[PDB]
Amino acid sequence: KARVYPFEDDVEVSTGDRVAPGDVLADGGKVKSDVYGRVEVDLVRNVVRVVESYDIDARMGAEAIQQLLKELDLEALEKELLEEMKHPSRARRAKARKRLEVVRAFLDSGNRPEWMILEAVPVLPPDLRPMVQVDGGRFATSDLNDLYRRLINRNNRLKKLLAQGAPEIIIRNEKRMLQEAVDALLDNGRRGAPVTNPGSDRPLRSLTDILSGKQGRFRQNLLGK
Amino acid sequence: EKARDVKDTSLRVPPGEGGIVVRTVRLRRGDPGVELKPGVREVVRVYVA
Amino acid sequence: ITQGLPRVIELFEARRPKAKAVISEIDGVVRIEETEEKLSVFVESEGFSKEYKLPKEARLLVKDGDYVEAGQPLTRGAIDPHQLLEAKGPEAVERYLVEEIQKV
Amino acid sequence: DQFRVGLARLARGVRERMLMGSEDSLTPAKLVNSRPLEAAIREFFSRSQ
Amino acid sequence: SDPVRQYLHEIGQVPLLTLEEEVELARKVEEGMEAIKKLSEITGLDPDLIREVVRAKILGSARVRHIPGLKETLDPKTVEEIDQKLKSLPKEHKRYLHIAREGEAARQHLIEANLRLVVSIAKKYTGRGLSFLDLIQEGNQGLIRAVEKFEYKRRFKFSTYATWWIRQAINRAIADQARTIRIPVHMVETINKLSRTARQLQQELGREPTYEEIAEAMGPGWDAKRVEETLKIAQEPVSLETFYGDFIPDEHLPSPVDAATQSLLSEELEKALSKLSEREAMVLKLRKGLIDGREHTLEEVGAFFGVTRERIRQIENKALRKLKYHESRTRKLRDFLD
Amino acid sequence: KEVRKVRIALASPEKIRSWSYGEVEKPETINYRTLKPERDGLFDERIFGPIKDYECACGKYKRQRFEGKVCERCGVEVTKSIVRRYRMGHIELATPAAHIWFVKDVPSKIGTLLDLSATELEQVLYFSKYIVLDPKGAILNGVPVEKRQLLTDEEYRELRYGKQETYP
Amino acid sequence: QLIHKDTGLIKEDEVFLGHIPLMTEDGSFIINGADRVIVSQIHRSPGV
Amino acid sequence: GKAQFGGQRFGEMEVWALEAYGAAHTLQEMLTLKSDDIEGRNAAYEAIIKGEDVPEPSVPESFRVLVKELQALALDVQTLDEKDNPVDIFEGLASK
DNA sequence: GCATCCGTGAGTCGAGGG
DNA sequence: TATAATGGGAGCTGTCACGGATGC
RNA sequence: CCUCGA
Ligand SMILES: [Mg+2]
Ligand SMILES: [Zn+2]
Repeated sequence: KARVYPFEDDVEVSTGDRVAPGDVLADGGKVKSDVYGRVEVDLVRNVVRVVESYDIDARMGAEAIQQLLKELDLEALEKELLEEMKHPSRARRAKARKRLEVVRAFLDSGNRPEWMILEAVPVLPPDLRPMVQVDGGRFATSDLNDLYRRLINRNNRLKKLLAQGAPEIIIRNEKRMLQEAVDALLDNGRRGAPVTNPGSDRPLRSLTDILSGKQGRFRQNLLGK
Repeated sequence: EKARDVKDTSLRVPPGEGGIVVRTVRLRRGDPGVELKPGVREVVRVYVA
Repeated sequence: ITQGLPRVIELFEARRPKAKAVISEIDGVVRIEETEEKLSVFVESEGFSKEYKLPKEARLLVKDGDYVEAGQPLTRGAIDPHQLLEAKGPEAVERYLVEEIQKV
Repeated sequence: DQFRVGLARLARGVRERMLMGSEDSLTPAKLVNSRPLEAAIREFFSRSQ
Repeated sequence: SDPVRQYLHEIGQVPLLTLEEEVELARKVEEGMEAIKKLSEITGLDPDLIREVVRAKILGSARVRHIPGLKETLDPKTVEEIDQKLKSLPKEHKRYLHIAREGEAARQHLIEANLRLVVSIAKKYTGRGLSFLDLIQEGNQGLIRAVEKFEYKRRFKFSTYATWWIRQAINRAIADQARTIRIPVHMVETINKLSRTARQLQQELGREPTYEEIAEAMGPGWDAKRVEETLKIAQEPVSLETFYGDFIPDEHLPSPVDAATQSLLSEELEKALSKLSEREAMVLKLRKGLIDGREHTLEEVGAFFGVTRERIRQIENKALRKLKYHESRTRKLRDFLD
Repeated sequence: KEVRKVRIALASPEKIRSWSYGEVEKPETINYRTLKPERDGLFDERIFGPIKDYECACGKYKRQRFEGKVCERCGVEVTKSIVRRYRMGHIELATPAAHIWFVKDVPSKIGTLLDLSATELEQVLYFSKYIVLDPKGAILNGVPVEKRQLLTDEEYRELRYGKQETYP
Repeated sequence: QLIHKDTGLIKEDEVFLGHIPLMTEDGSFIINGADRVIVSQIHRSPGV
Repeated sequence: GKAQFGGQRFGEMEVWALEAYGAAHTLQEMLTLKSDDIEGRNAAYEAIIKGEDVPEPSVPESFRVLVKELQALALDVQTLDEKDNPVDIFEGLASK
């Protein structure tokens, strides 16, 4: 589904370029674009082909969600939900209250919603995830190091895949693996099958596990010692 | 007095235990029939009745 | 009906009991309406009317033509503390919880 | 049962070896790695409930 | 839900290449790289910067980042300036720009069309320390290398040449990422050769081999001691949460007894130094490095007190002598020598 | 000063980077021979702190006279080793990632703020569907694309790169 | 025995699969020098 | 554990006992000077061998561990004073 | 309004054996 | 560095009570 | 994890 535009002279757009109706294609401005689309310059057929396509910004993942969260103007949304709170329907007032509670929490706290997405992942001090020589001279180490190493390998492979101009599918796969790495680091098992070390069915112990439960930090070392 | 190169890591009787020594086993690297986990030179087991 | 630790836990957690009594939302007089195959109890005020449809084998605490308080039990069983709170108010529920726990 | 599981792993490795490697020269010994079966028996006897 | 199922579906979207489509895309890639070299010849620009600008415009403004090797930061302004310098050339010099653009697009579609082969090869390397998807992505890296290096004129299929690089990348990833304590490639290869040797020896002996048997089977240069040290270096750590770490004391932080013992040692050394003159106590403290943390030379302490190094050495000697006398007398500092 | 309150709040990427003493660029722990920490790895003394009291990694400064001084040769601060319990590091992400607490704790705070359902937020975050930020006047099935629309993969391909087919 | 369907070639060998722990006279085992017991398990029988 | 020359666990319920008795100092002692307040426990042992009364406890080390693990969760946990101005339980050793 | 799937809890202290 | 090779594989499930989203 | 003790 495309539109052909033959050219007799030097062309002003190359392959891949995105273009709108009424743009300069070839012959010094003579033959122009009718339709919205993307340009294939056929040098064999000597025709500038324009395949119908838009310049849509449609993204995936935490990058997209972070943008949509940066965009949010809180006070406006608060006003909208207040206008919603006057609705006769009880369920609409219920949903508006549930949302407005979050909105006003962010408002009064001075927190930015976008911070619920991570750019710089923190890293725990090493002594809290030790690498120690046990009695017999062998080595023993916390699970957090294996989770962090997973994260760093995937992050670095992503950086290199980007620098080397990888196709879309490959970058999508790498970004998905990266999200799941951060997932398993922060709260392993929460989404998807829990990450395990090789040759064992034992879930690695993430930060959430360190904090909560009867064996967690609070009940095991803070409310009792 | 010069500080010695090595220090005392000997195996002592834990608090609240003791008795009569009735057996000693000694395994050494480089000795017949004896191969230990990598890095250990020798193993010594003392039995206390 | 429940005894022991399950009843105490049921009370301290403010759970709606499995076999729960049915209580009157308002005052009024009791008019019993029993078909051979179906049963209902009506609390009739001077200007208002409340209809409670309950399974036929439920035991009534209630004679025909008696004056029942708001939140008074009609059927036997445990009382839903939240229905009691909505009907009769806080002091009543404080009373009910303390006494029901102490029974055990 | 644990023997059966270790054998299943040994057979997965056997097929994985049958796809790789020289198709003309293969013995039973070149095909079979016993280690997973050993592991299954070792875990059943050391760490089973 | 399940990420490998998702990836296999996304891969099953792009259809497989026929001989003609494959050869065409590979040809376009070759001629586009040649066109980039020609654009470097004409423009005097950097071939890598030209390649990055052509690539940038092909993919979109969605991805333009800083490439490590480039001397210039790659941002939409510089790529616009460079693309306008590349659009301002004569028709026969503007031909190579279109060739390069087509080459980039062909390269993209070639990788995407061959992504199933990486899965079919990586499925064989599971259980080696890396997740299925990690093996897949490292194989995709190798596939990218193979696309950039492939030569269609040799008439070989692309699967043949790509398999070599895909295996190379998967194996490099295993050898570089599997161990929590990282080990160099050659050392990993030596360890795996050791393992195969030991396994063959146990298969023929009906028992696990000794260090000496492995060394003999390993050839010259290998003795029992070297087999032992190699296995010792290849030992991998174990989990603290097996918990297993709750039996592990802290040798680093000084115990309360040790802290109090050093406290009483400092206090008793000062008690003993007080029985000297302030100058000889100060000479000892400077020579032992107590005052500023380090020990001064005799010339520094002597210039500090304004005296000859022989004199300050004699003052230190007599101070040490009076200390030895007081200590032999009161026997106070004896216990602290262990 | 005496502790009176304890506050807890979300941490901004800038705040996180302010905690950090260095970025962990390599998934390396310690060296297989020296057993010492690797450069730019998870245990590096250049970031987290000295392993021995008042002694840099290479040994050029071994005493408390140097306090706060950063050795120029090995890049290790001369200070107490206790700091390896305290100093944070960080990892800089090629692409941002969602903190799963604010995703999977129902009802999702992120999903509540953006009026996105659990399913939709999952589909965007784990790369099953596109969310549109600007339609640039796109059209799907005759309806113009509205912002925050949920596009499948076929839809996004048909709109962004056009429709086509090949027949044998 | 290894059998190629096409070649018809047949190569057979006695391969060593490792060791199986032996039960002692009294019904116990010795695993890594320590005597151990395998406890019977009760469970729901297969069936309909 | 007896083999590790271990200490007895003073769990949540023992804490409840001490709270019920109102023995604030006994309990604070259990929580700081006797377990994981490092400066506190060293100073206490030295005080007792010197015949001195025990020094006032300070922050238990596992609370600092909790704070650092919450920072690892990308949550900022601030000890404040009554003027709502931060207090440094790490004594500057974790700030650049 | 009422069924249904998901997540999260379910005593302590010991000892040993690992 | 070149024969060609193109979508995984493990999978037993005897609790229960709570809030909350999801549907009819 | 298990078994054991209160
Ligand atoms: Mg030899
Ligand atoms: Zn140094």
